[PDB]
Amino acid sequence: TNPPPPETSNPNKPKRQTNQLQYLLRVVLKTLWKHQFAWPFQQPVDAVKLNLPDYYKIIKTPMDMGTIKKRLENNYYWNAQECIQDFNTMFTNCYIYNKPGDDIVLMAEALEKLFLQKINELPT
Ligand SMILES: Cc1nnc2n1-c1ccc(-c3ccc(N)nc3)cc1N(c1ccc(Cl)cc1)C[C@H]2C
Repeated sequence: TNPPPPETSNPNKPKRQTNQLQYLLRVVLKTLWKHQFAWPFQQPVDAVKLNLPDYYKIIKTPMDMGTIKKRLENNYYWNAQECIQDFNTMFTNCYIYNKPGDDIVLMAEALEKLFLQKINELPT
């Protein structure tokens, strides 16, 4: 089956607004969300719907842009590096589950390239 999604809000966690977290939501996430190849990555992988029974046998740290949006907008992250780590986890999952040169791998690679260009611009 599917696991519950990752945790996305917790009112016991301390909250802060930073320039870098603001950029990651308002600029980074937005540009990725509207990319041609964003659609597979906008919500948790639904392994039941897609008939991928081994997806969560292989991928033990799930992540998707939907979850990352929820974490940014709920002030779940304290450090910008947490969010960057989550985007990395998302791309890496796709590379782990799939194989070099698969269509979805090319799409993730191109998304990652745009994420890297956008992070280059992260404000201080
Ligand atoms: C992300 C990711 N990492 N691996 C996968 N995915 C993936 C997630 C969601 C979908 C998907 C597929 C159909 C649909 N209606 N909504 C979402 C397809 C995927 N996959 C996918 C998406 C696009 C293309 Cl062209 C091929 C495979 C394959 C699947 C194993």
